[PDB]
Amino acid sequence: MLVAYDSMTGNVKRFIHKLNMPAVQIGEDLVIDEDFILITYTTGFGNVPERVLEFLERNNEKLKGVSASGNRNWGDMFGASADKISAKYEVPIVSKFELSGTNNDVEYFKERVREIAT
Ligand SMILES: Cc1cc2nc3c(=O)[nH]c(=O)nc-3n(C[C@H](O)[C@H](O)[C@H](O)COP(=O)(O)O)c2cc1C
Ligand SMILES: C[As](C)(=O)[O-]
Ligand SMILES: [Zn+2]
Repeated sequence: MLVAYDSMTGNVKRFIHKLNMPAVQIGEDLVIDEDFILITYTTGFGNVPERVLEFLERNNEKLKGVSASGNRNWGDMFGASADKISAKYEVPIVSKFELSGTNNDVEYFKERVREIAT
């Protein structure tokens, strides 16, 4: 299953290298041709990065799930980028993790995506 991601300061990028899954960095040109899972980070006050918003405006029909990187010091806005995307596009939240994730977060993501890919 293809993973589309974005990363400003490298934490999500670190996570997706731990996955060893097919992965593509999103861009404004990018048109994805197959089902994919998004991994986004979370911007101030529970928000979705603009580059991700722009990409999803164009690519949401192939979106099958979303995970967010965030930080629990944001309390109930932790990972709320995923809550927004999930609600808007009616796709599951695969997972939430902090920063570049733990090994357990990596494993958990892959297990959940295997389920959704069925
Ligand atoms: C200014 C700023 C605001 C943030 N806002 C939130 C937030 O509302 N919720 C959250 O869970 N994480 C928040 N984060 C944490 C980032 O989402 C987290 O560091 C993430 O791992 C960054 O991913 P990246 O390194 O791939 O850009 C914020 C970080 C910064 C610098
Ligand atoms: C987005 As890449 C080439 O570092 O896997
Ligand atoms: Zn790389």
